[PDB]
Amino acid sequence: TSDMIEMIFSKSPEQQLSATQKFRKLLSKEPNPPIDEVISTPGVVARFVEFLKRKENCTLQFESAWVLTNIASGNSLQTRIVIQAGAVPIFIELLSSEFEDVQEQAVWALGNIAGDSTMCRDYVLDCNILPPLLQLFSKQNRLTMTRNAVWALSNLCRGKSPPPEFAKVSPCLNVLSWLLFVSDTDVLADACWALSYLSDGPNDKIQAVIDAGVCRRLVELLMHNDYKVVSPALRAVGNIVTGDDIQTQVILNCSALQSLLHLLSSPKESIKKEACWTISNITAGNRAQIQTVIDANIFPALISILQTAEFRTRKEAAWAITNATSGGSAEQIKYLVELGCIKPLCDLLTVMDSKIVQVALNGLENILRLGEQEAKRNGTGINPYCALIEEAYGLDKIEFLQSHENQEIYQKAFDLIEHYFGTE
Amino acid sequence: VESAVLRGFLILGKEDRRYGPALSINELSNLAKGEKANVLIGQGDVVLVMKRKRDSTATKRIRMA
Repeated sequence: TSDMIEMIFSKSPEQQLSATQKFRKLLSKEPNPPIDEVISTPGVVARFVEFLKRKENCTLQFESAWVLTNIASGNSLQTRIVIQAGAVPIFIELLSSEFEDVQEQAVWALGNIAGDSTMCRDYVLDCNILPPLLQLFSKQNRLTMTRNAVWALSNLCRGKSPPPEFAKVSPCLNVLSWLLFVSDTDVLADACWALSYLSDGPNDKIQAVIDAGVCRRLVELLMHNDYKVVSPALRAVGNIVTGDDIQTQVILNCSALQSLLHLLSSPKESIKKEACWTISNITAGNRAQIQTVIDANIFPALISILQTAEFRTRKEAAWAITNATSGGSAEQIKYLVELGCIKPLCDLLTVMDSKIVQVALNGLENILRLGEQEAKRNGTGINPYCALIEEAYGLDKIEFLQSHENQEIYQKAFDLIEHYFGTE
Repeated sequence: VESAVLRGFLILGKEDRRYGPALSINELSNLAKGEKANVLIGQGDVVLVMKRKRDSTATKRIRMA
């Protein structure tokens, strides 16, 4: 409308508000709103950014903030104009506004801008969003504020390529720790998502996360009723146990394994997979830690999963079994063999995925090596797991691989095609 | 020494030149979780490895009436 444009650029606060309110309602109507039609109008987005500065009018500041938030949702191209209009620095000022409504919609706006990409996330961090954002948590705010603030926080910590500079996001760790004591499912879920991102990386980042005290509460949230909390809690836990052996003991001490054994029976397939994945990171542990998994009765369930679950779950359980065989003692491997791990591992050798075959081959290799230890404990010179692998895999297939002439043929065929046709 | 480090690494095969020059056993602890790299395991023996320990919602929201 031309009265929308007139009233917007006019100099009366009544008409300014009235026009802006009609602008919001068009971007609030639910079917993917007309963002570009608004953004293309000359000086209109910059006019909304000018309204954010008007500290003596709560309603107008909120309506403006609501509008720019919704423009900020959607395309990167659309979210570009909001940044270039210079709204980020001003939204961060509004985090210290005297009106709650304004403070809270500023956070949401910035959450959207932080969520657009790696480069927008860092700019927001480089405009010092964090100090005022963490100050929101410093008072008894309403529940919707707390949710919006943690959600924004999680968007600041998010992204792997490249991740945020750790010194800019790690100060939020103290807040995240006490937020795991809140009951609200939305806040718990996003607090966990934030932590899963912060512990995704080298072991110095995991040390900062453990140092904040979060592992016990994380481990406790693996038993929540809502998969919205369990998924991210499980993702954080799984990442922390990609730590050295000290770091992963920190989680075992919180009794994670009985909770992990429970999540292996989950009806939700992605939780099953994530629980295998987590457990495989622990079985990459020391023999002590492999024994704790044995004593929790985890392996019968992993072996069941290894032979009946869908591929992507099967692959994680394979990693779990194989890491156990890389690190474990002869007696621990003997037990895994007695629960029947060789057959499922052999069955993976025929699957058309080179990554799972690598893992399966590595586990069979480790089993066989320890079978040489048992072939000198008993003095026969017979590896006991030779006959078992033969039973599982087939004499045909063993005979094919026993041929050095077959080995020479494949080596040459691979070498030849890769050289003249290129590798792929 | 060597096998105390390599314990935590799955050996994938021999040197694969497209993953860069070979690392030492000491550089190996800085290899990113999930990435692959060549290491000198000894003499002229270069091998491709990865770590056994492996790392892992709505990005934006619109306000409506």
